[PDB]
Amino acid sequence: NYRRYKSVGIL
Amino acid sequence: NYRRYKSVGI
Amino acid sequence: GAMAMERASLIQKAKLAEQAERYEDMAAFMKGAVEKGEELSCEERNLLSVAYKNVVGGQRAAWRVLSSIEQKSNEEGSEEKGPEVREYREKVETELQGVCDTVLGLLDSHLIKEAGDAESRVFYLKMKGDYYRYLAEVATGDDKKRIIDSARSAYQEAMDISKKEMPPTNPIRLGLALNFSVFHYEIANSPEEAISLAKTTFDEAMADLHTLSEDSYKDSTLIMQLLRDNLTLWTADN
Amino acid sequence: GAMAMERASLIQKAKLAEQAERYEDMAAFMKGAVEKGEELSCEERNLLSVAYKNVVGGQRAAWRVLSSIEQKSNEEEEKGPEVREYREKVETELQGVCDTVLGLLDSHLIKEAGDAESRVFYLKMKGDYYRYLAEVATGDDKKRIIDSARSAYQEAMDISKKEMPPTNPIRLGLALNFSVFHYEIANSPEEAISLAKTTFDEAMADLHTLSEDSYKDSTLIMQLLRDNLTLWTAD
Repeated sequence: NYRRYKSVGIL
Repeated sequence: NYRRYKSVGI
Repeated sequence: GAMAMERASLIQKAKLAEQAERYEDMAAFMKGAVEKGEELSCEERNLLSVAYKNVVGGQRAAWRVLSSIEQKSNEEGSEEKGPEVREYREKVETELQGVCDTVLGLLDSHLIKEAGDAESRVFYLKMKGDYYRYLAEVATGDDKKRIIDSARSAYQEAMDISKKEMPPTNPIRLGLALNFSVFHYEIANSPEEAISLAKTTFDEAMADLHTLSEDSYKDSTLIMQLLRDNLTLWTADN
Repeated sequence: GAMAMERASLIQKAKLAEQAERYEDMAAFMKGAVEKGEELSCEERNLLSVAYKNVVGGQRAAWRVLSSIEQKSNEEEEKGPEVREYREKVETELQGVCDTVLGLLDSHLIKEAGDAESRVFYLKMKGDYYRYLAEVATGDDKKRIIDSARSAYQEAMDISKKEMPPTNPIRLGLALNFSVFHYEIANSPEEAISLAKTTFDEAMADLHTLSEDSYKDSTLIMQLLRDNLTLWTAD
């Protein structure tokens, strides 16, 4: 998931 | 996946 | 009483594990629920199948990736090749065989029975054939022969029940013939039987489509499209 | 040999696991490679990071789903302790993986020596996995965990701002994750917005000088920084 801001690992 | 034919599951 | 409470808790955790995409946990929870001794409703049956299908499904995919790498590595394309690809493809194999073995054991000890409606009996015998088929995908030599025989036997007993007690448009009967035709084509190297069974299943159900409600039409057609797609690929060419 | 070949084997099996999306096995193999004592190359560092990222990734997502259900249990139903028990089981698995990563960072990877890239890489990673523990911590242990995460990020920050350009992908990724820490963990939305904006602004001023090697990498992180700012600022 319900989170909309992202950390770098999502890449 | 390589195979193109499907089973019922997916 | 205690049994019902404990069974209800296991079914509940299986649904939680489904939402969390924890399918190994989901399979374990449903295995435990089965071992409580009561028959599985239609909904519960699907939970069991979904759980183990995702578990073995990931293993089949991983096995296919590693096998493909193994072939290129063993063809001198990668040149110097070590044993790591084989060792890891064998570990994934052993893990997959263990899950299939667990599923087949549960089917024989708790789920496959002489009593029960036709859908349930067909559902589990089809499941037995599917997981012998998954073992066949990774088997070799004599073991492959025995496993292929066990698969055909399970599929055939499910076919006999579905053709006797279910109409040509029953989604479980359709799914069974679909998977049995896949077995014919991929495992038994019998494309003529695969095409014949798939063609017969589609046509015999096509004739009964007008007798189905709006929902049953969608459920039955959803699987008929899988049959037609396989036929197009099998008939058009190799 | 006994180590050199075993290490090479574990590395090759880690690459095979990645292709097969067997991230738990991958994590195991790379952990085995680390324990051989030799330092990790850039490629090997990424294998380690990608492996454990996916492992805790699934656990975190699972934990989030179960927590949301647990929080809405008494609202409507579920009623029983099943959600809590299973959430605590997932939570415990997650903490075990984080503890394995952090233990490997302090034991083998974090060194006073080495280039700035590797040092910032592992200190960032240390902050990341303390941050993951903070996501699930509840009480006094949380404060210590938060502080441990901040100290690891801050040490990585000091090194990055001293030895790497503002467009360096590792620096940008560190700043991004540290701003997420400020916003989500520390609950300091002003610092997060400020850090993200400063990071993006100073990177933008040097983008014309950025090499094609890091063009795509830095660009992607900059898009993330700006995406978070658009969200944090509007609300």
